[PDB]
Amino acid sequence: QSMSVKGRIYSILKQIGSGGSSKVFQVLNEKKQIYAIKYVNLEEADNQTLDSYRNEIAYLNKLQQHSDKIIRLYDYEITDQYIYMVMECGNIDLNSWLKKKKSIDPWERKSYWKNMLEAVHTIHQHGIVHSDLKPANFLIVDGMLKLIDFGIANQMQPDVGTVNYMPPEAIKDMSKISPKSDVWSLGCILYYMTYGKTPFQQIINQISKLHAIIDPNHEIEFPDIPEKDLQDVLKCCLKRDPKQRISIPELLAHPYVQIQT
Ligand SMILES: COc1cc(-c2cnn(C)c2)ccc1Nc1ncc2ccnc(-c3cnn(C)c3)c2n1
Repeated sequence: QSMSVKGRIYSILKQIGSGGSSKVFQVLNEKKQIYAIKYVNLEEADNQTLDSYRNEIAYLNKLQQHSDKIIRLYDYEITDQYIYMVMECGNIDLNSWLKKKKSIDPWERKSYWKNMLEAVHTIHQHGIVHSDLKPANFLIVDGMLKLIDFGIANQMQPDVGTVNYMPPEAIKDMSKISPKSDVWSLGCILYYMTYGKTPFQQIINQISKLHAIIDPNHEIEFPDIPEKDLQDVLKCCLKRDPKQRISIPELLAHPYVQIQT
């Protein structure tokens, strides 16, 4: 099977993922170049769902020039019945990669972190707060992480929504959501890449889990490691008071991401 986007024909190699009314396909152009095409069926979409998709496309388009840490969007076709997005094809999403890895190299960990910080920082510059960061939002493209989405349009699974990365300020006001909320979530991804688990993975009851995230009395454990800077980064990221939590610009000037070994 094949598909057409703005006159250009693409052969379907395989379907990478599915989620809701969305499907991602690995495809080839006439010159045998690989792309990932995202197909959205708008035949059952309401005006709330339509506006989410339009907002995500616009931001991905705007941010293209600003950073190479944002997944590339080469073309798109939009009608009343469907959406086609011609994007770069990555090797694997971060979540799938994390589940497969028995141990993460320290160097790989730092390089990925820098990519995450640069990607998130760029969105922040335009006034966008993701508020829903998790490993699945990142794609590995040639040993470089890139941000896939702004957590608005839809969630996809390779061919269940975790609360393990949720910042305290979100649960408290049930606005306090700020660029610092993303620091907590990025902090949780780094924590997982360091200790093999999210800061609150252990508590099974989701209500107890949510209560532990917002409780200063509940203390997050930070076992000692050879990278003292990494330990500091973690602790600065996972401060429950957003006002006391470190910022992305500050993180980019930290020893952990600027100084190796
Ligand atoms: C070979 O390509 C893949 C394989 C996997 C994969 C393979 N095994 N598992 C478990 C996941 C995930 C992403 C990709 N690549 C890829 N490239 C561009 C994309 C553009 C937009 N969205 C996705 C995406 C989002 N979620 N997923 C699973 C893929 C994209 N995924």
